[PDB]
Amino acid sequence: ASLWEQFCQWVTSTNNRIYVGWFGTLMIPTLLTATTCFIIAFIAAPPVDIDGIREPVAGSLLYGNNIISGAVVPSSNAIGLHFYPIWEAASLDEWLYNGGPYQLVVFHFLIGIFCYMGRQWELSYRLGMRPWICVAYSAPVSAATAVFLIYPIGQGSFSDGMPLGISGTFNFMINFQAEHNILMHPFHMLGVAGVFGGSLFSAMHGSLVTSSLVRETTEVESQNYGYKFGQEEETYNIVAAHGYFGRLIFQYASFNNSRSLHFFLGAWPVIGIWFTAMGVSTMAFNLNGFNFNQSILDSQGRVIGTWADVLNRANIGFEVMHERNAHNFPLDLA
Amino acid sequence: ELNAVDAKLTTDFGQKIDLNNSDIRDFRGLRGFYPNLASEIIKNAPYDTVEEVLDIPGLSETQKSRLEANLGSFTVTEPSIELTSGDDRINPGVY
Amino acid sequence: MLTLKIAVYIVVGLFISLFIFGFLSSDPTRNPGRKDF
Amino acid sequence: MDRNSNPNRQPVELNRTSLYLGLLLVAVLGILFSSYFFN
Amino acid sequence: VELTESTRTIPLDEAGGTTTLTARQFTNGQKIFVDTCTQCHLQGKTKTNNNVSLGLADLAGAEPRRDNVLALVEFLKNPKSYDGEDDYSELHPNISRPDIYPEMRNYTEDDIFDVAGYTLIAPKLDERWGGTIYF
Amino acid sequence: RRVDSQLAEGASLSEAWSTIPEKLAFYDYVGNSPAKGGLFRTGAMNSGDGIAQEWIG
Amino acid sequence: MQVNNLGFIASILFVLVPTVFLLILFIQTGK
Amino acid sequence: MQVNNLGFIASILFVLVPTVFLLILFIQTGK
Amino acid sequence: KSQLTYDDIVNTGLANVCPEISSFTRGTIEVEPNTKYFVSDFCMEPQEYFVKEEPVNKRQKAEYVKGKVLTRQTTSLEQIRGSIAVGADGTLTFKEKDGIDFQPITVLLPGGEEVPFFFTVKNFTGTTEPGFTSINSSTDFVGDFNVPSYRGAGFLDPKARGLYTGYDNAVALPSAADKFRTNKKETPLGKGTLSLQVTQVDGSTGEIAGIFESEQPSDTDLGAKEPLDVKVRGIFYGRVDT
Amino acid sequence: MESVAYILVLTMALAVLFFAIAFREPPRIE
Amino acid sequence: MESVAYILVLTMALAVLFFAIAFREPPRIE
Ligand code: CLA
Ligand code: CLA
Ligand SMILES: CC(C)=CCC/C(C)=C/CC/C(C)=C\CC/C(C)=C/CC/C(C)=C/CC/C(C)=C/CC/C(C)=C/CC/C(C)=C/CC/C(C)=C/CC1=CC(=O)C(C)=C(C)C1=O
Ligand SMILES: CCCCCCCCCCCCCCCC(=O)OC[C@H](CO[C@@H]1O[C@H](CS(=O)(=O)O)[C@@H](O)[C@H](O)[C@H]1O)OC(=O)CCCCCCCCCCCCCCC
Ligand SMILES: CCCCCCCCCCCCCCCC(=O)OC[C@H](COP(=O)(O)OC[C@@H](O)CO)OC(=O)CCCCCCCCCCCCCCC
Ligand SMILES: CCCCCCCCCCCCO[C@@H]1O[C@H](CO)[C@@H](O[C@H]2O[C@H](CO)[C@@H](O)[C@H](O)[C@H]2O)[C@H](O)[C@H]1O
Ligand SMILES: CCCCCCCCCCCCO[C@@H]1O[C@H](CO)[C@@H](O[C@H]2O[C@H](CO)[C@@H](O)[C@H](O)[C@H]2O)[C@H](O)[C@H]1O
Ligand code: OEX
Ligand SMILES: [Ca+2]
Ligand SMILES: [Cl-]
Ligand SMILES: [Cl-]
Repeated sequence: ASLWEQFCQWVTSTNNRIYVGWFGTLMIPTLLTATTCFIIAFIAAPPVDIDGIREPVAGSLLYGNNIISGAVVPSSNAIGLHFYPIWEAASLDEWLYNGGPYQLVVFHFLIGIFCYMGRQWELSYRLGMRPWICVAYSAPVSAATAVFLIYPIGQGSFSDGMPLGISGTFNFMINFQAEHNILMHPFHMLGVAGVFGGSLFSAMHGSLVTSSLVRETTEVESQNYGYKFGQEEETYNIVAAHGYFGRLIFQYASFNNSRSLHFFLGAWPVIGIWFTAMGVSTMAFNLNGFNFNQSILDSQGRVIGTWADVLNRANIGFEVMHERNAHNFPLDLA
Repeated sequence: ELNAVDAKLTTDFGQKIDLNNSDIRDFRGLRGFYPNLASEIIKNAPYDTVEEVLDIPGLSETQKSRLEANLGSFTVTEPSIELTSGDDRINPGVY
Repeated sequence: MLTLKIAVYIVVGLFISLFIFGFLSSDPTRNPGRKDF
Repeated sequence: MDRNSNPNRQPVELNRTSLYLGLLLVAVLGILFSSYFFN
Repeated sequence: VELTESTRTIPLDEAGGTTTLTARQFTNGQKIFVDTCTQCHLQGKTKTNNNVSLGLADLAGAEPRRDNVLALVEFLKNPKSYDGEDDYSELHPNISRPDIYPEMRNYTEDDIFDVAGYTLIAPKLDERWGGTIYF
Repeated sequence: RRVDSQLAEGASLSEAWSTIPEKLAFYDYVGNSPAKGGLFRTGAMNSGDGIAQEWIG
Repeated sequence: MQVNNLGFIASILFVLVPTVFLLILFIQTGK
Repeated sequence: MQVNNLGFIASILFVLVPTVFLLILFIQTGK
Repeated sequence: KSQLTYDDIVNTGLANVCPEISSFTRGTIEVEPNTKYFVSDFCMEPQEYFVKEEPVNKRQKAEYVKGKVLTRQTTSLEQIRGSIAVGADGTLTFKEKDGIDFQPITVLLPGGEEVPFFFTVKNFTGTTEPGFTSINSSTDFVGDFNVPSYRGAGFLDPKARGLYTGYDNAVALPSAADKFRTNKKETPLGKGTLSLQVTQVDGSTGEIAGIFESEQPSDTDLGAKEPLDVKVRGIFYGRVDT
Repeated sequence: MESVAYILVLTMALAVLFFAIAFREPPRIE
Repeated sequence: MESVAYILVLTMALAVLFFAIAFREPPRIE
């Protein structure tokens, strides 16, 4: 009945079109700030000296970039890991030249997505649901944290963070392959298993449900109209799906329990993305993928190349050309 | 059009060790030059003629005999600032 | 820049305090289930 | 506050003859002004 | 082919002499190389100073030349500059200074001989030995 | 008038005409009159005669 | 011919926009 | 930028044609 | 700053500031007419930046426009060693020898043009008017300095064209690869004029401080553009060894 | 290519004529 | 002017998002 109590009831209200919640009271300002600065920067930001060698990179549409090539450029290598808000620049133009929009957008984004995870738990609690949708959402959160926060921290610079753009993302991946051999890292391999399997199982489950729908419609209408929102009854025959799938492979390779099946569907890609996030997070500390260069020698001691050696040649090609003006010393130590 | 180092490569600088422009790694080929004698030569450049690489102050007998035994490996071209500025004759970025 | 810094600090402190005082205000009781705790 | 149905909504109609007249108008207007757009 | 007798035949001195490491000696030299020198001489390079590598041309251009076993053994006892001028005992790993290089203090004359021999035989088994840091 | 005032003071023809601000001379150019355009001559007046660079005198 | 490079988009849209307006209105008549 | 001079008409039509198809279909639903 | 440690100045922008003669005196460094004086820790702090706009007209005055530095507190030459040589005619010669004698600086001009330049005092030889017997308020070293190219000959443009490295053509366009005048990079050696007007002398410690005005070309981008004319004003400090 | 624009608008006009004649709303006596 | 095209398609996407959320078909229990 107090005004604070009234505000609390409104914030935690389950009748708002968009749930706010306490986590939302943080999510909304941070994500809105990040979105505004990101759109403005992507459209209009001046070039950014990412590599700190006074060689500004054009990232914005108005400076000659298309949607594919445009990006918000990570902050200058001269900044390193230093905190660089607007009020630490002698002018907004100095802030822009050194890639301040990247720091603002990433920090607000990171806070916003952690709050989004908390908000998912919060609404599940208010709806009397089970609480673990946020656990599944923690996989993409972990991956985003790896590329925007953990990798820069381990490498020592926000200039090494993933650029906020499409071609910027490819640059990040290529450089990452050149310096870490992520393809030959087992955690990336589990991430690929996670995403290939997640798509495989999405296709499998979708196709098996769609194949086993109960006849409810006529041939002139979409079969989707055979389901009514809120209906008691199941819209497909899991028994028929299991008969088909257990004959496609063998009876014991097929689920007869929807709860067990939906758990597997949730767990597989989530676990795979946790592994890949941890892989990126550990190569942040330069614990790289497998090195098998010159592993096979003949009796005289001559190197017999393998596919890993050819991959290494590709990596060396990427490595010698990257940041072509940024290195003064022979070893790329970060 | 050729830029200045490419044009320099068309001259004798592309055939022999150039006392006024060649970096310290090009002196590795003469036995006993890298690093001290090559350093002293690069420090006392430019030179107007190859012969006057023998007139560097403070040179000892061993270095003088070593320079005279290799006079024919040496050429002298005009100092191009595209190979000297920024201490490029000691470290051009080649490892 | 000082004006902007103070503005940002005020806004952030208000939002963080709102978060903390919200999750402190009997938040476990705000659910459709048992609310005795 | 509730979202009530507005009773002032009316259907809009364009008969086929009006479609043909409008299409011919748009066509001939394009025929007319294209030369001036290209200049 | 196998690690033949001609592969392990390397110059012992500058006066023309040749010695042959045994397979045990080649293996031992490789082991010491991998254990003590690869941190800086990986694949015949020199990370801290690639102007002075372990390539055959480089070893042969030192003063006096280091492309024979005895000169290499001497270099690992008393290291010098590329021109034989400056003392490098406090700057390059050597057995003469166990106080500053404790890692080398248990390598005997046979071990140093073996690692010099391996250093001379490795360039014959790899074209990329002694190249550019990235190559 | 400005030229004739300079001439009355004692300046030469080249000196007097040099007092004329290029901005003033620019206003005295029929290409800047708004009654010289066309209904379908679109865009900036620089898309016509071009960007003015300098008064030729 | 050195035509206005905007003439083609302009003519296309000048005709197509009212055309689609008319088509939308005609096709939904009777709902 | 020396872009393809046909890029703008192409992008405009690529989006507008399926857009109008969809709008026509949606607005006439229920006749 | 004389009693400040590294931990007290770090992150504070006090590392890019010129030292200042505290003892407010109008001293005089006495000079024998045929000797040489070493200058130990010469520092030049730039405070004002001006770039000569190039009007499209050819008889309009150019004029100097102020700029804002896009780079941060990385604009100062310091720890510079020089010599003061005295001619028989009382001429003082400043001869900068080495040190941190360059800093790349980028300024923004109104209208959005970024002008980087190689701010330097390299090989500066400044001379005063003949007839000086002391270093005082009237000392004003005027002379030329070298301005090397902003980008080195090892620099690579975004299409990997460079001077002694990189492509010599436009490899992305095989048929038109030898069309582009930018395929030829050059690094011509520019010249600047610097004046050191000395305003404060502390004869008890040999210190000199003053104001400077520099004039130098800007970066040309390996010859990709004509350089602008940059004017730099600021303060300097030096110590004279007696 | 302006020729394509001109032919296209003319063709639209002629096709509208064809449809307006061949497929008109049939006048009916009610 | 390609910038105008890019901004326009991005704006169409964002506006579709707004309408799809604010004005969606209301799910009803039948
Ligand atoms: C066929 C080949 C193949 C395949 C299948 C993959 C697959 C994968 N790679 Mg690999 N990669 C490959 C080749 C391949 N790669 C090659 C050849 C290279 C070298 C060039 C790499 C280099 C490489 C790197 C360097 C990285 C990967 C990563 C990944 C993963 C990316 C997906 C991910 O993390 O999602 C997780 C989900 C997210 C990242 C999304 C987060 C979403 C946030 C939380 C919210 C976003 C909201 C958004 C802003 C707005 C909402 C939209 C709407 C509301 C409007 C995935 C496992 C990445 C990885 O593992 O990340 C840790 C990674 O960093 N790969
Ligand atoms: C009062 C309104 C007004 C005015 C005076 C101007 C004036 C100007 N604008 Mg702006 N503009 C306006 C509205 C206006 N604008 C609006 C609403 C928009 C959004 C679409 C724009 C978008 C815009 C852009 C994008 C650009 C301009 C530019 C210009 C300049 C050149 C004008 C030109 O070439 O016209 C040409 C005008 C015509 C050829 C007249 C067209 C007449 C139509 C086609 C007749 C059709 C009538 C109808 C079909 C017949 C009736 C049929 C019957 C059955 C009913 C000029 C300063 C240009 C410029 O230089 O900017 C710096 C430029 O690039 N304007
Ligand atoms: C010419 C002659 C003589 C004739 C030849 C034939 C003959 C007579 C031969 C006799 C011998 C013979 C039969 C074969 C000998 C040769 C031989 C052994 C061949 C090798 C076989 C081979 C190469 C195949 C290997 C590939 C394979 C199929 C392996 C298994 C893969 C596997 C177990 C996948 C399942 C994945 C998995 C984890 C299961 C669930 C996936 C999933 C999420 C599904 C979604 C889902 C599941 C449900 O369950 C239901 C319910 C629903 C709703 C649902 O969504
Ligand atoms: C980058 C931008 C491009 C957009 C692209 C993506 C689309 C996003 C748009 C989604 C927003 C639409 C919600 C519709 C609201 C609605 O129907 O009712 C709005 C209702 C109340 O309005 C009404 O208010 C009425 C007021 S009164 O009492 O009648 O006076 C009252 O009837 C009652 O409270 C209620 O009915 O509000 C709520 O449900 C409570 C809060 C909702 C707002 C949450 C934040 C919205 C977004 C911020 C989150 C971060 C975003 C980051 C970047 C996108
Ligand atoms: C948002 C930016 C731009 C918006 C785009 C939308 C533009 C709107 C365009 C509307 C189209 C109007 C035309 C509809 C026309 C139409 O609906 O048909 C005629 C129509 C019939 O009216 P009724 O009262 O019978 O209404 C019946 C309903 O079916 C109409 O909705 O009356 C009018 O609209 C009269 C005014 C226009 C009459 C035009 C007739 C001229 C035809 C001659 C052909 C040219 C030949 C010339 C040879 C020289
Ligand atoms: C409502 C919830 C809580 C909100 C309360 C927070 C209010 C904000 C108080 C702190 C914000 C201002 O805090 C003050 O910022 C200025 C930045 O100009 C800092 O100033 C610092 O940097 C400036 C220039 O960058 C230097 O001149 C100064 O020597 C240095 O101390 C002060 O060290 C700090 O005390
Ligand atoms: C609230 C929603 C609106 C968002 C906020 C709007 C503010 C953003 C300002 C940008 C709008 C366009 O305004 C102006 O655009 C031109 C066009 O590139 C920019 O110009 C910039 O790029 C061009 C070409 O790349 C250069 O020639 C120019 O020197 C440079 O400054 C200006 O820097 C900007 O001030
Ligand atoms: O910033 Mn981005 O990429 Ca990480 O490794 Mn070192 O740094 Mn640079 O080189 Mn390779
Ligand atoms: Ca070791
Ligand atoms: Cl790169
Ligand atoms: Cl480096």
